[PDB]
Amino acid sequence: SNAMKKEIASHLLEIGAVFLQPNDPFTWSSGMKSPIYCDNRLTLSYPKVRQTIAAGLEELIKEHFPTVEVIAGTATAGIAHAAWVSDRMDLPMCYVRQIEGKAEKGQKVVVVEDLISTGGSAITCVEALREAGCEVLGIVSIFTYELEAGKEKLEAANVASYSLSDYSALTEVAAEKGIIGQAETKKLQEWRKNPADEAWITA
Amino acid sequence: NLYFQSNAMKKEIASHLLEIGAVFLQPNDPFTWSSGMKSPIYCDNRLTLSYPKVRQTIAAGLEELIKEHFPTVEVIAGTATAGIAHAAWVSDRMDLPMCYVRSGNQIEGKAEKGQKVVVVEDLISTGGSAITCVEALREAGCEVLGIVSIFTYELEAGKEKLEAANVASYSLSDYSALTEVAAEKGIIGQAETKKLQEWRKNPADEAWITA
Ligand SMILES: O=P(O)(O)OC[C@H]1O[C@H](OP(=O)(O)OP(=O)(O)O)[C@H](O)[C@@H]1O
Ligand SMILES: O=P(O)(O)OC[C@H]1O[C@H](OP(=O)(O)OP(=O)(O)O)[C@H](O)[C@@H]1O
Repeated sequence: SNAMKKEIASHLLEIGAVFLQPNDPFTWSSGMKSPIYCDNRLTLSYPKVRQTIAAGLEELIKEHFPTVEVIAGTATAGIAHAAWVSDRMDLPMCYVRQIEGKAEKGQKVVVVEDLISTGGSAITCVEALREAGCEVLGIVSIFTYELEAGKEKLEAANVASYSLSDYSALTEVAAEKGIIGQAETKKLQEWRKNPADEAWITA
Repeated sequence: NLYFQSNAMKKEIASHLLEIGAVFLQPNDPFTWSSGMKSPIYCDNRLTLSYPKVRQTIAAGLEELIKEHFPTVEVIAGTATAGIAHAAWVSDRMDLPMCYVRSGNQIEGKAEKGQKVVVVEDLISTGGSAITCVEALREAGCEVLGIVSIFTYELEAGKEKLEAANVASYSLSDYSALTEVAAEKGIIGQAETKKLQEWRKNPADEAWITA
């Protein structure tokens, strides 16, 4: 499965959907400094890459949530991916902003997200599905930053989450290719453990 | 011949929208939109997403309109949020890049200078969303070939804006075809036909209710 995480991570680097600048930090909209930037909306503009991703998400759904009956996407980024997955699996689709498209009582649903950072969008979306009477099998996403605050929320909501690729696999990949060195690898590992703390900047 | 092909498709699609509850016609029991206005028609195309056979027929349909009217297309743009899924299906059948426009950045996904773009919408009522979305694309330096949508109410105020913006718009189905279909099924008759025609000409005016 790590082969897949590494392949997908390579694809995100290749198209500019993920970047790594531990020595020249980004500043998210939150105001927080970060060594990573991820814009998975770019995957939409690359036909071969988005089809690989959909194939990837279909595979995760079959191994972890085989009984799925309906696919739900998160407005707005993940709607397109939910569409491609639903099509490859020949399943009904719906989306959450309320809940558009049929999502009837007791149906087994899988949520498709493009990114998990804090987990707020995923949880919000899962809540609505449960509130409408759906059994949410879990979530699949393209990528996750593996932040501890994200894991904690997913646990509090009792939601299983799997991602095509993640921060550690991207990190290992970037180092294999020489995009980053040993020093930059340590700044990256420490940012993940304490993202609120600006120590990592000079680790 | 072209004309029959085109209209057979408008009727098939209209029949599918009625069957799944994506459109309703009640000239003798009017709806009230969120805007406060009374209407003989209600349309929620988001329901198409829950019907795999119907949505594929729609995507095939939109691909066909794009090939006849805008063959040189290079990128597909969907309107947040309803039309993003349809844009996704169309982009895939055509193996083309995709982007979307909101109303984060306004234009998400690559939409580079000089690229020929086609916007995909699910519904055209007043034309405001479409025009907004088209303006952004032109402002970013894209050539907007035109727009394709699943359905349109054929309102005169809508046509006028699309002309002022010099945007060609084609729809998979429309009010008139739905109207002719609804009659074929007995959902309405010839008496209600006049209420429906007048609503289309002057939707703001509640004369149609008792036409
Ligand atoms: O785990 P979180 O901290 O919620 O971050 C993840 C969210 O960020 C992006 O959406 P965003 O709402 O920024 O905009 P969008 O409308 O482009 O999806 C993405 O679609 C995720 O839903
Ligand atoms: O031609 P117009 O008069 O703009 O109306 C057409 C639009 O109305 C709906 O907007 P809404 O924002 O309710 O839909 P959405 O958020 O579900 O995309 C829908 O998105 C259509 O694209």
